[PDB]
Amino acid sequence: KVFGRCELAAAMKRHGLDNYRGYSLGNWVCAAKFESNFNTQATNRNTDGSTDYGILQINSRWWCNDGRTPGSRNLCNIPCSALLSSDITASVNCAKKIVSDGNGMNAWVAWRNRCKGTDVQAWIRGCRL
Ligand code: NA
Repeated sequence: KVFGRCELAAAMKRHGLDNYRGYSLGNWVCAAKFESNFNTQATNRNTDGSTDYGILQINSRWWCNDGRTPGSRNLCNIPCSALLSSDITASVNCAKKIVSDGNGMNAWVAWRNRCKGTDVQAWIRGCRL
């Protein structure tokens, strides 16, 4: 599913991401934009042979099982395929664990490089939330 910007903002808000670990909703929408362009089915292979899955490009090195990432963990206790669903519940629940891991949203290199310190409120501008 390719979410609309406000559509994804509403879904993230409903699932309690708005101000989760102190990160405003626009931070999450901005991260999703640059990770996946709001496409739940986004997959990208990392140099280390792990894969990033779904709207927030959650990595098989630590967070989900894809069966092809040697020596990896599955800390969200989910198949990586669950992160590609039209229903973002598994992505949001796993994102809550990631952002609680100690580096906050710096875990998402695209958030650090493209969203951090920017006017992230612009990402929820116009949305009926
Ligand atoms: Na894994």
